[PDB]
Amino acid sequence: TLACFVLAAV
Amino acid sequence: GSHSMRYFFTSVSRPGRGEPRFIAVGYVDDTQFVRFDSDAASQRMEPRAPWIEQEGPEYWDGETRKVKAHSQTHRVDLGTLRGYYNQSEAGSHTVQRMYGCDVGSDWRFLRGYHQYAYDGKDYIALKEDLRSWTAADMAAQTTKHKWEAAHVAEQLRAYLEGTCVEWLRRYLENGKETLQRTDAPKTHMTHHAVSDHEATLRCWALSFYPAEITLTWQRDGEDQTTELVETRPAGDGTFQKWAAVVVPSGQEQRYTCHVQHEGLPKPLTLRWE
Amino acid sequence: MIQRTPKIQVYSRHPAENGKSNFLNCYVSGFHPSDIEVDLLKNGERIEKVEHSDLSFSKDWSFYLLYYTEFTPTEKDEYACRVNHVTLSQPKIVKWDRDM
Repeated sequence: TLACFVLAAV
Repeated sequence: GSHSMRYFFTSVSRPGRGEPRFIAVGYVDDTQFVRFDSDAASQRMEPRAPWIEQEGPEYWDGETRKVKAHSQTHRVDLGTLRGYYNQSEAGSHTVQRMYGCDVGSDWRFLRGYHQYAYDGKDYIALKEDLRSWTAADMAAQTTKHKWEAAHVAEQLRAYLEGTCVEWLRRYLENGKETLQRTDAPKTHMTHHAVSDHEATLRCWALSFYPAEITLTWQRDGEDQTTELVETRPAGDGTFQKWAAVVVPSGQEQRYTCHVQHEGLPKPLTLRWE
Repeated sequence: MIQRTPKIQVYSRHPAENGKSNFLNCYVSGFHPSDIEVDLLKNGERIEKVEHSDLSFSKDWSFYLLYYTEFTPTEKDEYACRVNHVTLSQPKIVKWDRDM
């Protein structure tokens, strides 16, 4: 499974 | 036997060819099991392995939602990166993300990673401690600041040390017959007279899994100077590889090929005869 | 940007055996960016239905793709892989060699 949380933008 | 799970993400802007492309693929060891292609029709995460097929709608709906979120983040990043480097929205650009984890032979966490790249070059990456970042340049410094302030690290570390590892294990049993297998290389040697003074000996390895392997050439029992081809996929879940040496005619028996693979009880020694 | 030129391997899935249907493979790798043209030729004309694996990359960020199509090996039928990429002055053609 992918990471669950939202990924911070750069 | 060590194991791992990896996700590879590709984000590609294409000015004059529509909206950004987004591709995600997932691997367990050397076997892929999932994919997402923003150009595909389903717009969902898809099974690329028989053993993952038996996952329920709960799983697929969830994975689809995440990969979509991933996609959106990269969509934003593409523009942001343009700004950091002062690039016009006419040039084509690529972003790459890679994360996953490693387990030892005991199936316990060894190591996790989160590597990010822009136009084929390192951008920012998560240090081994899963607590700090390495910025490739000054641009990535600003991102490093952001992510520190947002505590991205601890978020990833939680995933990498836990969920990632737990699911790698789950996949390993669900795909026992596939993933927990070793296919011993089928071997053979071919002699081909190229010139009148020189002939080529090629050592073959086929239908082996996993991909790790080592092929060595020895003359009189001594290592050799040799064409070693990058290990290639057969297309049926196994891998191929050959090693060749250019030997003077008549001196063929002086040469021995040595094959080692974890599917073999012990190394093999092939000679042309 | 480190423009990387694609490596090319043309081969079959199983050992080539005249009569037995097989799979013709073309494995491109170590290239960048990911835009790439890969065709399989039969006696000089390209083959119609050619499938490929999903896009993925190596530790150095270089890409790799497997193209394939069903085919029944015969002499004197000749196959090759045509690969066009940005780092290439002109399309590179590699003849298939069961001989390898």
